[PDB]
Amino acid sequence: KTTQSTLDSFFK
Amino acid sequence: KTTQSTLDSFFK
Amino acid sequence: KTTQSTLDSFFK
Amino acid sequence: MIDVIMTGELLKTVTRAIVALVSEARIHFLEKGLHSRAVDPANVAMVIVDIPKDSFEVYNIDEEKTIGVDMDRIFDISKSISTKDLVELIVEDESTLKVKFGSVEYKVALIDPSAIRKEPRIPELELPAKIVMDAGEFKKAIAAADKISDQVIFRSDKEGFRIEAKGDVDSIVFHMTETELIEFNGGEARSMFSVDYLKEFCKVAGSGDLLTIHLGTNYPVRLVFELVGGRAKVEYILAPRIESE
Amino acid sequence: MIDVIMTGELLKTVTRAIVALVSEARIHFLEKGLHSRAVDPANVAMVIVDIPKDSFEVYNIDEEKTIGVDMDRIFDISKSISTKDLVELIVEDESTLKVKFGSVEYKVALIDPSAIRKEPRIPELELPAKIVMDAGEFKKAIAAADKISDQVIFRSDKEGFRIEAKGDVDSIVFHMTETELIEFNGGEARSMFSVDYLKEFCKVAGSGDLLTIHLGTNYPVRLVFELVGGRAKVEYILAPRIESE
Amino acid sequence: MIDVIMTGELLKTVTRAIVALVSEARIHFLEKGLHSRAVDPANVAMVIVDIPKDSFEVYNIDEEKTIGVDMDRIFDISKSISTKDLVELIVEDESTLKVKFGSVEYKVALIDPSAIRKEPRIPELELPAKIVMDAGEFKKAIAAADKISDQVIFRSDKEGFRIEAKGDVDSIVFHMTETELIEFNGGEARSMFSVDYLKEFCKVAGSGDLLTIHLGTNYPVRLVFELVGGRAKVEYILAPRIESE
Repeated sequence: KTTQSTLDSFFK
Repeated sequence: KTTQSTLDSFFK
Repeated sequence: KTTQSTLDSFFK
Repeated sequence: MIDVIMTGELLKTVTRAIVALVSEARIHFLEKGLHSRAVDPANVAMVIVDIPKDSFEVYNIDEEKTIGVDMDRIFDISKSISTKDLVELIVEDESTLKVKFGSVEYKVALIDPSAIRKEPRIPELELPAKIVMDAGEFKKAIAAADKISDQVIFRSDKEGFRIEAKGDVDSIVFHMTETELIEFNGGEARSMFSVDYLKEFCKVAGSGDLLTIHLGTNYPVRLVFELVGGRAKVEYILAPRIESE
Repeated sequence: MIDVIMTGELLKTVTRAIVALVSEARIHFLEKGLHSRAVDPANVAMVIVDIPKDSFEVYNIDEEKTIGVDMDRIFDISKSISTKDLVELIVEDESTLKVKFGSVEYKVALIDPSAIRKEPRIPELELPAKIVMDAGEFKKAIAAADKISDQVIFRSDKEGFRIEAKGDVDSIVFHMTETELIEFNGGEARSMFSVDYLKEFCKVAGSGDLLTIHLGTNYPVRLVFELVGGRAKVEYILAPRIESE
Repeated sequence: MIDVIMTGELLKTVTRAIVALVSEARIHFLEKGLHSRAVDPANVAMVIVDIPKDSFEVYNIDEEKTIGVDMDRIFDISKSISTKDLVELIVEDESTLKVKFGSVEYKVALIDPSAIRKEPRIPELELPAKIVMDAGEFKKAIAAADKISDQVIFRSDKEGFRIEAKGDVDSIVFHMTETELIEFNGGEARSMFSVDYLKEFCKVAGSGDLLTIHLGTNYPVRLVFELVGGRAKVEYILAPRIESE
């Protein structure tokens, strides 16, 4: 499927 | 009354 | 409160 | 017979100025020009229109006649007329109005003037403050104000003229001194009005057009607009909003 | 292979002219140019499109091919193409259409032409009245008429050509004599048509474009539009409305 | 005290860039200019705004202050400010913001910055691909793509930069090589994004404005827009869409 990642998944 | 004629009434 | 006056309140 | 020729801008301007308040109306063709006036069904606003004969490219009549016009219809039709287009209004028989422009001829049944709500009488308003500015500016001030309240206050004294609106979190104030106004008597006045009527009024004016304001305290305001290059005079008189308990 | 290059205005014009009646369509790439025609699902209007090869900046083919195109899709895409933009249509394989413009390449699955409702046959209509005028004028006349009725009458005789509409309170009439028309045979004819089809037809024309009208009595009308600087020919044939009891 | 004077275009640009993601915001007036940043309530996009003091016609402060602004309100008000109009922002007391333009003065209650969701921290993103192009072009590519999917892929390698979208019947691809880009490192990257965020981002840019793209693989994308003649810097950082099972 396709989910939208959160921005803090990278700034974490 | 008023009816709308079909285009194939003439190309027939 | 606030009401809207009628125009004939002055032209009367 | 009635046979006049005017520009589209002029015709489109009075039909709008009028239709903004009423649907039907009595139009008077007098020796010195076209006249008309009506009060909206709210009994809050009044519009008075005057287009002097010299504004017309052609203006012929045999006598002074009065006609009952379906303004919603004339308005609807004038959208097809161009600004720089010339239009001919003709009333031969006493029951139909002819509107000519381009290669089109539009005919419409007139209304028995007596059937239309008797027009109001031109009031006698002696007011303190007198302000003359550019309608365009006024228009912008009202639009700004319109984003804050549903009502604004017209204030005036020696300091100058002011339009103000208040929200529960913010406010806006328009201001001009005599230096900035075209004419200003510094009269003292304060009245409150509904922003919606003012916006609707401004739909018939733009930059370059002159606006004369007659303001008093808790009294109707006189907004005399001079439009279409000074060819038309559209006056709006609006009842005030009253604060109480 | 099919590889043509046209201007945006030209491409945006035929897709609209066509999509106005149908959703899918057979487009024929012939030695002398592009051809296409369809009948709307009402069985009331027909559109015939012809763009001669010389209109194309480039027009290369190996043989005469026919393709099934999803016009709703091509229309939707052409909104992104600019008027003065140049667009390349390419059909290499026999299942996808490539549309190039800017730095974009759009690909779309073709439809098996045999799957699309067999196009109609170009009728043989011998009609009396023949009128040639500016499409722009016609467009304005229809718009005016559109504010009065849902139908208009195309009338013609030695007096000239006329479009008329009637309401229950008013009416409108457009008129031009031979002096005003570009060409006029003064043939006698009268037919009634739905204003809505005429407006939709006019969406693909403007001032400067030529319009040729073939009119008869209670017969379909032929509206031959010449657009995009004479580079395209869009013909609309509309069935008439019939009065009865 | 805070007293700056900027052009309408500049002010209307940052309020929009910001309001596109958040309703309230912390605006920092630093010695070297204006700064602000926020994350939308989806926790998907981030906007960073920087307007260097030299961009301001006037920029006076006594110290570096921070204010809580109701951006929905400032946005709403800036619609009344003209592009070529000059606007003065003033903060005398510590509870109300004054916005001046024309003959209007707008006042609004400030928000205690501490009450606004603590702004995020400027990330440290080291990414492969670096693309510099005209924002206008990018804008057109996204709009085209927007007609195909709700998502697009930003692809990059030695061949060049590419934006692609796929439908179930068609697809679209935007492409540019180093020859066409203003700057290009040919880094290798691939990420997927929601078309809707990109369109909203593009609402603050047009032809002539510079756009710098920092792209990686399955990582957030950095869209650094330079607007209003290089007077403003608006950076958008968008989280990627992830494919899975």
